[PDB]
Amino acid sequence: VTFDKDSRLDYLTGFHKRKLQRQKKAQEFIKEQERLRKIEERQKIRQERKEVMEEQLKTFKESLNAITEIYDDSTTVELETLEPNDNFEYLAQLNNVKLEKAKFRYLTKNERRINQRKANDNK
Amino acid sequence: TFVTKIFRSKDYNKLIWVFQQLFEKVEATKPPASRNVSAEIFVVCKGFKAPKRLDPRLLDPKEVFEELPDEKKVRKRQGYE
RNA sequence: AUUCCCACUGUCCCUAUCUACUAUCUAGCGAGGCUGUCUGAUCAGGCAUUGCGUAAGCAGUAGAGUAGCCGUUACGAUCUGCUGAGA
Repeated sequence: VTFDKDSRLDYLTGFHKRKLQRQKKAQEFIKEQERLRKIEERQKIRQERKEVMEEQLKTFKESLNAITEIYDDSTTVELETLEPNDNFEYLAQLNNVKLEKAKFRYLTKNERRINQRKANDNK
Repeated sequence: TFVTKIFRSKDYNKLIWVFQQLFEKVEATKPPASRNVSAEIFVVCKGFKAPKRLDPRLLDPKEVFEELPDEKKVRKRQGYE
């Protein structure tokens, strides 16, 4: 080992930047944990709403009951059917995907409490 | 393991730094047997590094305790440059 | 909760001064400046438990800026002089 001035100056002159750095890290960790617990709360809420909607639908169900054609002039005509109502495809795809898916402390606790009270009442 | 008792003062951090230099873990405490009013603190150091070539200048008190560099102004009682 | 570092302090060395309140007797009975605010504005003052050294007025062509023309109305903080004055 060696004795170096830079390390001792870094250790002695600090004691304050390190504490605020630790506080910043703890604060940002707490913020991250809060955002997490919030998003899993969102997950629970969305699942509850989806489940009640599906149950409502289920219980209401029971209460219910390019061609090309060539001519003699070597001219070809291309005929393709068109779909103005796109809702048919959207409903068909929804039905298809639905089918696919389906610390250490020194003394005793009693002695520690007595000592703490005896220290507290003096002030 | 080196277990020692230090009177807390302005020269308490330098001893801790030196212990950290020579030991892998250095930690202080105050056992309940020691009275609260006393300024003594018991610091232990575990994991001696055991250098092959220790620096004699590291254990010399002449430079271990080297002083740190620096309207009714504050009373000038810190000497001169 | 405790211990050390710096800064401050009538806690102390070591007391001193002021204000308010109190206590006493008597007649009767009887166990210069500043903040806020107000006098319409200056000037001059009141209040806020002392709230916390150059007067008023006039003048200058000097004067941050407001307000008339493409040499020039007016208002004007601040500064200078009367002014070691005023009280």
